Amino acid sequence: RRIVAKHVTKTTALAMLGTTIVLVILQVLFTYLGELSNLKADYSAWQAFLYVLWGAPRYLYEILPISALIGAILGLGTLASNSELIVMRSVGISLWRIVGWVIRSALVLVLLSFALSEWVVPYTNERANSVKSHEVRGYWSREGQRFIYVDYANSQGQLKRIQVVDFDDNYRLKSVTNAEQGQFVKDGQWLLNHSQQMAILANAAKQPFSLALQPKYVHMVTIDPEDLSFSQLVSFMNYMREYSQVPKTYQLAFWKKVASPFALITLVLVACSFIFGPLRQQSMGFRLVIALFIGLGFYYLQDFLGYASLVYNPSPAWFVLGPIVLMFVAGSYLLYRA
Amino acid sequence: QTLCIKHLAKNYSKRWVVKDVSFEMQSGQIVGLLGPNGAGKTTSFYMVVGLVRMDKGEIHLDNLDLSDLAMHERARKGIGYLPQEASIFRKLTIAENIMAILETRKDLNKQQRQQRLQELLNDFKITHIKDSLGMSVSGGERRRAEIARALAADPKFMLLDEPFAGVDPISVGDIKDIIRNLKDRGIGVLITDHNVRETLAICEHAYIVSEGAVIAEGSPQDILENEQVRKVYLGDDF
Amino acid sequence: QTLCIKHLAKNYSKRWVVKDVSFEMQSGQIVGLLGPNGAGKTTSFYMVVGLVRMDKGEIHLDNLDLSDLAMHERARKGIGYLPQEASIFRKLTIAENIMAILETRKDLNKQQRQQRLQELLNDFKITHIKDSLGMSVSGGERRRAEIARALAADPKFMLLDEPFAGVDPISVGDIKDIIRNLKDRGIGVLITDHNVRETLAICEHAYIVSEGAVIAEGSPQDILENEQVRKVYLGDDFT
Amino acid sequence: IIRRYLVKQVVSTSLVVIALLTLIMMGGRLIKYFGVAAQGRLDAGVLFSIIGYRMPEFLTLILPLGFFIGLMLVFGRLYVDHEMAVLNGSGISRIRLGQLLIPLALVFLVIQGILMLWMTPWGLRQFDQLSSSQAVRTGFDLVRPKEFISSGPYTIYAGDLSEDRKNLKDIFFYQDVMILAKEATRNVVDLIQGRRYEIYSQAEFQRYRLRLKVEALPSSKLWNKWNDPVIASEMGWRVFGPFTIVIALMMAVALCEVSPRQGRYYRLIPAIFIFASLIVLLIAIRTRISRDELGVWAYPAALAVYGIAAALFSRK
Ligand SMILES: CN1C(=O)[C@H](CCCCN)NC(=O)[C@H](CCCN)NCc2cccnc2Sc2c(Cl)ccc(-c3ccc(N)nc3)c2CNC(=O)[C@@H]1Cc1c[nH]c2ccccc12
Ligand SMILES: CCCCCCCCCCCCO[C@@H]1O[C@H](CO)[C@@H](O[C@H]2O[C@H](CO)[C@@H](O)[C@H](O)[C@H]2O)[C@H](O)[C@H]1O
Repeated sequence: RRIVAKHVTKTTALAMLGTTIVLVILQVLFTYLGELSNLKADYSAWQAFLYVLWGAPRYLYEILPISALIGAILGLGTLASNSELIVMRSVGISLWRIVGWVIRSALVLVLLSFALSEWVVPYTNERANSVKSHEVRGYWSREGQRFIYVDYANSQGQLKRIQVVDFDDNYRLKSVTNAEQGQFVKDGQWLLNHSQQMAILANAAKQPFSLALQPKYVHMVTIDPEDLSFSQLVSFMNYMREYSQVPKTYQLAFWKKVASPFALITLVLVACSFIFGPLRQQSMGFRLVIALFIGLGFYYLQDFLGYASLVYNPSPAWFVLGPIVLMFVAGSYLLYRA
Repeated sequence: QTLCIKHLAKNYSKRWVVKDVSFEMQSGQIVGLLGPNGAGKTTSFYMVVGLVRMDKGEIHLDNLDLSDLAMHERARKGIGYLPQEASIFRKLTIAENIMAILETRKDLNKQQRQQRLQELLNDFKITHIKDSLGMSVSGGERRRAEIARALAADPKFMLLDEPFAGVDPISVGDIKDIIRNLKDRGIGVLITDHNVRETLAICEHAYIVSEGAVIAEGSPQDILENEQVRKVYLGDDF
Repeated sequence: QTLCIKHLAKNYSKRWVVKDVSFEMQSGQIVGLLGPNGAGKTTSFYMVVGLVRMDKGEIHLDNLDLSDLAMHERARKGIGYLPQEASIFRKLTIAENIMAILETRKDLNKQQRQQRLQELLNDFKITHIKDSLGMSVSGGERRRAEIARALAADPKFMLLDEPFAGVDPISVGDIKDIIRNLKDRGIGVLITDHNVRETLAICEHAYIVSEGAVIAEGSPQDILENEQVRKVYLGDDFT
Repeated sequence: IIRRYLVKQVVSTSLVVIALLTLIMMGGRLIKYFGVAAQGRLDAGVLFSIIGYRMPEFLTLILPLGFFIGLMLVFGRLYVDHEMAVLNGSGISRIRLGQLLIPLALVFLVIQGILMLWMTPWGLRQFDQLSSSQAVRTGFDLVRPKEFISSGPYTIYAGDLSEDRKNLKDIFFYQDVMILAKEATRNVVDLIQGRRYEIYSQAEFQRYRLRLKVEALPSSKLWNKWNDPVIASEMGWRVFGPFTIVIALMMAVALCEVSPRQGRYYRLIPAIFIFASLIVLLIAIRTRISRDELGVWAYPAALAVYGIAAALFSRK
């Protein structure tokens, strides 16, 4: 079967893309209103429009889960209200096959979500921040049993006022070394000057020693764990895990990204099951209203359970994959009830 | 082929709308499922199709239990459904509507699918609109394309829902000719309709269901001369 | 009183659904506005009620133009509407359904409003079910409450939309008595209905609206003998 | 009977919408507040008091929005299930039905007049004192597990943290005095099995104790002093603000006509944006007067333009 599949996929795809265009345009206009109250002498209305316009790919990335939900509601709602889903079942097309055709439309949004996350959002985020405001300072890091503090760190391999403190398995001091400038030449060693090193008293004009800081991840320190792309996040987590402990705010960000495609498909399946179930024979406006309540309910639930994973002992995987598994099970049950 | 249906039952808001509705239908035979409005003729009809889940009952088709099957699992066994409302694929052409369901057939290859599509269009005289969108055709022309589309799935029992709905007396003969054509094609037809004057004119064996149960059975001649049907449904004069 | 309708017209999506429809209905006379489905009999009926805005023509009630008046302004002139679908106030008591419209009347005080409600309930044999909600009644009893409610507004012309819709042959005769009673009440009745066989059995003057224009006019006997109607609407075999 | 029928319907569905918007508008803020509390920047035990003190602030917006939405759902239902064809067909127009709800809108105007004039400042006054009390948190209060927190001259690293923000584990403290402890219970912090270093003085120990708006002013004080544009914008926002209920009445009557097949909720999203364009205009008017660019007379003018536009559209 191909003609039926194209009709169901194209109708839903145009509804998922049509909702995406509308939702991004509304969020750009709404964000611009909030950004219009921060104008000043050096930040004009045009400067505040580019900062919001450059943020559109990031608003786009966060709309795809809710535009796919509304898209499947409106895409299949048009088919359902026209009695087109009844005559697909009347010839032998199952409910799970019609859901599979809608998932094909959502798989375009999942691939679009990957492209924005990996290559588009991390770039326009850099451009957006440069529009408004126009290397990490006071960087505190731990490397196993050593605590390293650098006042100024640069992505090109420059340091200012380094301070490294060594400890034992019994937590006893060995050396508190301080420098004035530092340079990066190879992994696991940095060249530096004026090595005023304590010993449990010593000095050196120029000597390198071992430290695991790398300039590649310096620019990722200030970036929030949520904002980091998956390529940046996993590489950064692998770097921290090799020398220290990864914070739970990075574990949550990792799980909130690996479960992003699975929350888009699951939320589509819930939309399809509602069309065949509770939202059958309802008005198009009522389906859109309910599709907005599920979107907010899912956004609030994933926001709250994200925060709850940073305050409670269990791993963030339980809180992130919790609703996704339950909505899939509950959504697949509403499909079993036909 | 015989579609045995035994002891149907269904409740809504803790009220049994259908109570022990049982009737038998054979292939190549028109059977009218009639009765007072809201007395269970529509609900008993939908439980045969599969829209309404069966609380109690047994549906058999050639020693083959369709009771547990869903709407689509029955449709693959040879049960068709023609909705009363407009059910044409709006954005697909009339030829694409029939071709959409013809590709579902497994025992047809691409060579004979086009031949089957051509004769289905010629049978119902919708060739002149084969390239027009399903949303831009006349109600009489669209309904012929919905029946032609339903016949693309090769059904053994076509369950028509309200065929004489909004049909003028001039074109009531056209619908009867279509329904008579389905019988001559070897397809049993189950008709539920509010228009009982014309449904009792093509059906060979009618079932009158009142108060949720079958109160009469037989040919339209026997239905008319039935005291319970005359008292409850048809009235003294008819 | 004579409701006069002249040269109705209405175009939908640049297609003239109604083209020069004109008919006259008097008080105490039942007029059936019939015709092929989708030929403009439904749209022409709505322009008389006021649901759809007129696009050409005029409506008169004893040299009192009603074309420019909205639906509610014609109702105060004595024109009623009975929707085919369930139009009862769902969460109001049946006694309150009739009473909600009786309190609208200005020429009735509390003393004679309860008297009118009591006789309206008795005239339609719903006084036994007068304490139940509008949405918790039988289909036959609900319509009797919608006609009692309509009479509470004291109309001079009642425009019935599909009175014989979803009605069993046992209960078709019950509606015939209701419509006959409305005529016996001095109220003209305009009926549009797909069930032409039963609509022609009560109306004394039927109008057949085909291709957007009135093609027939007169008693049901004259409509049946019309060769133009039997070619487009009724067919060769009809009685 | 027809007025009591409508008031019961509008009040019932407006309270549902108001309770539905309160759960959504402040459920989102409560979750956001919980996000701040999860990072130690706000006490987890007071974030329910913040929601209590922001009830009048959000209900200032929800009440006109709940009344507007509840009005169109009721008037949409009358159109959808043909109760308006028999009300118009009996001589009662839609404008007449909206005029039967003026006594109800006056009650909602009085209710919101209480919110805008009294509880919105009172709620914001207590919230401002409370929020400023949470901005002084520093030191071990802002600590996070497996992370370095710097607050002034203090740098604190904790290897683990309980579900409550007590009983720290693997504590590192830096000024220059460096303190490392295995356990710490909480500024007053009791350190257990720790080492103290001075940067060269070393002192091991078993236990250690470480000791490291015009929007809320009362309306009484704002009744006078109309000369100042900042007070002029705020006091005008409190006096002409409650009259959005009346505008939400005659604009919900205008934008409620909907077909039975279209649905009760068909005209919600298109018409919530028409209502929201009024509020966005009124927020854009409150700021200009605050900079002394527009004048206080523009509050009724914004309402009158929407009032006249709604009245003209309902009578077309
Ligand atoms: C800067 N403002 C605030 O501080 C209010 C105060 C919150 C309620 C306090 N009780 N918060 C916010 O903006 C937070 C984000 C800020 C995070 N700190 N969320 C958004 C928001 C909420 C509430 C109202 N509008 C808005 S967004 C807005 C809108 Cl919808 C429409 C127009 C404008 C605007 C006006 C003039 C101008 N040239 N460009 C733009 C804005 C910008 N917003 C503003 O101008 C307002 C002005 C204002 C001060 N007191 C008010 C009391 C009621 C209504 C408005 C105000
Ligand atoms: C259903 C909707 C009906 C129509 C509603 C139209 C109005 C919608 C509300 C507009 C809300 C504006 O939302 C507002 O977005 C701005 C972004 O500029 C956020 O602003 C926040 O982040 C920006 C940059 O990210 C900072 O410059 C700013 O200082 C900070 O407050 C506000 O915290 C938020 O309140």
